[PDB]
Amino acid sequence: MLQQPTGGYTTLEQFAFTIRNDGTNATPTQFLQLLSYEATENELVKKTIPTPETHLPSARNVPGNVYIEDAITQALFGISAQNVNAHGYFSRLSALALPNTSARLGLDGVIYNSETINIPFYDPAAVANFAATYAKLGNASTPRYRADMIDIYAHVGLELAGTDAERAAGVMPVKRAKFDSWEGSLISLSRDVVNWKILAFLIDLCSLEGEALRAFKTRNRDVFRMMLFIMSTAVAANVVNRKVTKRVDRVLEYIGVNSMRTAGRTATITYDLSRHEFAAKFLQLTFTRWN
Amino acid sequence: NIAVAHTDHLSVVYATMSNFMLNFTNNFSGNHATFKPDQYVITSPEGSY
Amino acid sequence: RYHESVLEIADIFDQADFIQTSDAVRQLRALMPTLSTSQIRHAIERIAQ
Repeated sequence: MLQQPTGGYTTLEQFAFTIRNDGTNATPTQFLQLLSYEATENELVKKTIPTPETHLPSARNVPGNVYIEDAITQALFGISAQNVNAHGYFSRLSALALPNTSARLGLDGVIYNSETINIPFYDPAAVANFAATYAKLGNASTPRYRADMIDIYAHVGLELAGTDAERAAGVMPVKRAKFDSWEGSLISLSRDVVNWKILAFLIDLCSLEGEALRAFKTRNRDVFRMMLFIMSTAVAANVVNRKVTKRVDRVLEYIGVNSMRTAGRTATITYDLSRHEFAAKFLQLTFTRWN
Repeated sequence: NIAVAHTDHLSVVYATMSNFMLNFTNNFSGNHATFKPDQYVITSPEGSY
Repeated sequence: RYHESVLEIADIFDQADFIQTSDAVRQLRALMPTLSTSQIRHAIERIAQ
């Protein structure tokens, strides 16, 4: 029954987000330094983000317990081909949104009906606010509710590849980002970033207050710029790798502009139609909370 | 040509059968606007459902 | 504090040749063993042969 000192569960060594590359294991901060980019002249301008709709879906009665956490990641950064998922037990979340409920949310990423014996879980009070915002992710494919899978991506590219000199004006030149690679590359970061404990992050966003939110956003604006990069190569138009003499570069076509089908096919992670609606519903919901 | 032998001899049949030994749960439906099962569950604090 | 019973069409009309009204027939009608549609059918049947 862990608690947060307002440092948050992210101020802990229990679960930390680390990519493995370079023959040893490294933190996200060290990785991003390799991403160097130029310009190709198609101005990607920051639009406004429309507020979400308050109505929460109903968690249709369900016996047993689903791994609510699993699906959140298994859709966003899921590597292995994921079939249609617009359907599913994806809104049991809202059953935590009400005041007095007994249903608890454990560590590891499960949603128990009744707290059982020997299972460590997040604090029942700070998991409430996380739900009154993310249980709203249940209606991701209901017509007349789904977000728009175009404009948010403009917001995304201004984040992982936008030098501050640009974001302060709200406009930037479309970039083509290439870092140096190894073998599997793009697919390897996916099989890696999947098992990260995303819930250990999102809970902090909706609780931690201005004192420990300005400090929280400063140490974690990088764990965000990591699960935002992989989520981006699932959109880019090309992945062709340039060649030096012995070196290899993974030029990525157009980060921040959204096409409709993956450049990866075989080389990188791939999305599906049912997932395009999903990524837009996540990316929209999370940005208001972050920004 | 049925209703008489349907709302007399057959009516006193349910009227008694409504209160037997093994009939217990309420399946009443006189207000389709508002009625629910109100089911119970066998649960232990040590992981059972 | 209300007692519910039944009324009569033999009461709330009594026109000339429309509805049968008379204490000679009113007293007569208040004797039979509550007829159905089948009881009254076998009545206009035994009176045939």
